[PDB]
Amino acid sequence: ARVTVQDAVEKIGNRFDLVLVAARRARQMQVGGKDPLVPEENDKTTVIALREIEEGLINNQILDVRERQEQQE
Amino acid sequence: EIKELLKLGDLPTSGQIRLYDGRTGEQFERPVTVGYMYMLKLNHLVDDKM
Amino acid sequence: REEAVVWDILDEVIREHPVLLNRAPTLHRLGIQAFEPVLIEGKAIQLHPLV
Amino acid sequence: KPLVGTGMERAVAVDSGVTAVAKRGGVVQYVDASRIVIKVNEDEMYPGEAGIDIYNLTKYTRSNQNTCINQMPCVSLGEPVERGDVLADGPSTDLGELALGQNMRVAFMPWNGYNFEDSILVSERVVQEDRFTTIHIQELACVSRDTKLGPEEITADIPNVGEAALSKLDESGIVYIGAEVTGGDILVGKVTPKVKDSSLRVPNGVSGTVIDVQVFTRDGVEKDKRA
Amino acid sequence: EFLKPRLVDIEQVSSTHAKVTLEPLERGFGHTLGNALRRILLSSMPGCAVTEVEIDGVLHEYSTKEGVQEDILEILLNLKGLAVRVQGKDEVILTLNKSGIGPVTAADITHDGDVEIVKPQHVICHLTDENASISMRIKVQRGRGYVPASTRIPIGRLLVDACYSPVERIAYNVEAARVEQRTDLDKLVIEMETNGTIDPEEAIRRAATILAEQLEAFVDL
Amino acid sequence: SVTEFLKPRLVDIEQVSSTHAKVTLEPLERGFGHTLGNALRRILLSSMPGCAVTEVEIDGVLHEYSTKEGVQEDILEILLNLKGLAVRVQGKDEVILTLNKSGIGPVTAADITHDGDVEIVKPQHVICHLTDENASISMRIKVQRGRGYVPASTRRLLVDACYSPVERIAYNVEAARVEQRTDLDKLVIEMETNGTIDPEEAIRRAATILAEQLEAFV
Amino acid sequence: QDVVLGLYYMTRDCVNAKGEGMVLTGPKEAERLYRSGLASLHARVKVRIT
Repeated sequence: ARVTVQDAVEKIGNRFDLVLVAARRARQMQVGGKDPLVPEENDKTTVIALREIEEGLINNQILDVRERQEQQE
Repeated sequence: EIKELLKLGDLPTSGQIRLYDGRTGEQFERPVTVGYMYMLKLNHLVDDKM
Repeated sequence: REEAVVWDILDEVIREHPVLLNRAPTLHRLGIQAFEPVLIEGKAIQLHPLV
Repeated sequence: KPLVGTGMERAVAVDSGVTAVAKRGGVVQYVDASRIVIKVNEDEMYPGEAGIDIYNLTKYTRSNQNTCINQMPCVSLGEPVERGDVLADGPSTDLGELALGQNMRVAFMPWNGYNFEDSILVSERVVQEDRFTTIHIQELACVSRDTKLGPEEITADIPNVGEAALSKLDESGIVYIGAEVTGGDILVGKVTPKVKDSSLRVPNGVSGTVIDVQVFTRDGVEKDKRA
Repeated sequence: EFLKPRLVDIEQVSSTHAKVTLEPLERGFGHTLGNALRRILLSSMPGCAVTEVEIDGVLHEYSTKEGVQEDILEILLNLKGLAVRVQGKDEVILTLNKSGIGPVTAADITHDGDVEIVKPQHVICHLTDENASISMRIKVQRGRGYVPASTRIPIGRLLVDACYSPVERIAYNVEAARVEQRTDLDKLVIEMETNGTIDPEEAIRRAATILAEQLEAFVDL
Repeated sequence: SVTEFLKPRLVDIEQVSSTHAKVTLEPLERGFGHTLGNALRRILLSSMPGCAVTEVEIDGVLHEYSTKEGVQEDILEILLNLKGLAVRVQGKDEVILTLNKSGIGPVTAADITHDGDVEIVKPQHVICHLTDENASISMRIKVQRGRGYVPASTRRLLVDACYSPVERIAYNVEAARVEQRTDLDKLVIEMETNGTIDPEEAIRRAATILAEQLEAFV
Repeated sequence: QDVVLGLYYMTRDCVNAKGEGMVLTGPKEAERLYRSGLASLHARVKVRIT
């Protein structure tokens, strides 16, 4: 259940870092592991990734810190 | 001549008969042009296309 | 065979997957857009009128 | 029978010879879907070599846009006819008048936006009266060549197929006339000798019912029981 | 406190169709129950359309039998134009056997008990020969709405379209009732058309039954 | 299978807080969503047993286009505000009330005399404004029971009595599918009332009326 | 084309019909009047909006 991606662009104004950040996170949530931090509505990880964008808790920085820490572990 | 042929029939002269929806079941305003058109089917059928 | 279970699977796999719609003489960039499908009986694409 | 005609349907329906044009007038003795027998009036008819006439109607057969071309009798039994007139109605002809589509009750009002750009809306009454119902005829072909490692057999023995796929065939592998065929079943069992199935099936997504089977064979080969 | 109507009048104004009358009704109920009953009486009624006909000398539906003038397809449409009444069964088989030169109407069908023909003078087809006899067996079953043969789908059993509808033409006109020491009483006049298979009292009663069940869907009785 | 129709049961009532109502029904037979929508719409619209304001006189005004000082508003405007007034009444048919008050401030519905039977449902609603220390307001409001929307010309300053508690009634029809089912209908009742009754009970009252009107049949 | 025709028909002012010259507290009862038939679709009326 998602119609517009306007607020996602309001949180990341570049609109192309939107695509890369959402795609990187949704790939890391698709095939295995690293569970979504939002309740889902029986919808695919595309809408889940954009929804977690519009909750603000996903950008390039969170992926940087988490991938770096998974490298450190 | 069309007005005369209509006057032979029971239909009004302007040909605009009042009609009624099936959903609302009430009268449309501004009575409408109905009639009998000769129509044709063309050979662009959908299961040929799809 | 198109059995009883496959249609529910199809309604699973559509629900949030866009498609591209495209009139063939593509003049400008509104010649191609994206839409979320909703399954309709019949054999012809229903399309939102304003677009 | 088109309502608002032009008066030009008569000459079209006469000269485009899809109908049964009476070469001589008279009285119709025998009417059939197959044929019409014409007893000629006496003054219209030669003393020597006299006889009568018989018009063979052209039955259900393939068109050239894969539509239906067929004739149907329009004259009742025991009836005066005039020389140079129709005797049977063909495709889109009625009583000697060219009737392409149908007259229908029609209305001009915007109805819920279903008629948005140019969209003609049709009530279910029209399809219930079966009056845009039309007939298509497809000519499915299958050939039996001869290449290396053997000829192309027309048997029914087909590897790895269901018996329901076999059940709409004869003992030989050609479908019976009258089978309500479905999209994907086998009409003719064609095998490639190696051995592998490449038999003729229905083009995918159409219904149909077989009306006729033509079979041709090059000279030098025996024929099976259905041929 | 509203005044409930009763089935005040049934008038068989013709052999095909009849008018019924609803009286008395209050303001607003006129178009309400008029549109409601019209839409139900067109939508879903019982019916006795023809479904499957097995003509003996026929392989497939596009052949032409020797001795009948029309196509077999036009014979199938003329069978579609048939009207028949049953009472107690959901399906039945009929029988037609006739030869000789003459029209072939439904009055020559074997007239078995609960099977009833209401338009006997309707023509099926004509013949041309002394000795060429059509012979068909007709399955007639109950049903509702429209069932084309592509949906629900022997080599002799032909399939025709299902035309489950007892009616074609339904109308309703509201007007005032009697004085009766209270004005604004609305006289509902329903003018329907019937081929002759469903009695109009039975029709309006089944319509009320269906719409009452659809209100039963959430409110209690 | 000729008597059977797919009886729906209400899948959810997405009700919003007080009087906004979105009631859904599925699955329905081909066509019946519109007849249920039209039946419930016309019955809730024109015939609901309810009560409203009928006629109000001003003790110092004998004309519609007039004014009393100390009031920011006009008497036509307070006719609008009294049409907005919402009252449930005991089974007595009519009773007169009033608005006798001398005081600076907005005049609310709670500052009406309570008068036993009559229960005002919205005390937060404000009728008119008074501002002067000696401008007194006094009028005679007369409620009545009835079953429709009665305008002025169909009938002291008159009030059109919106007896039906509903304020907006509307319905859309979308497609809803069951297993192999081609085209089955779905009723979506979106509806607002005045808050004198909860909306689902109003739906059941309308259905009860039409149920009696069919109880005469079968 | 169609929806603009419907809107242009929906906002215009005929000089007189049913409901011309009364007052209404809200657009909800305006829709309730038009679905009733106890008024015009369109008549110059003083209402309250917000």
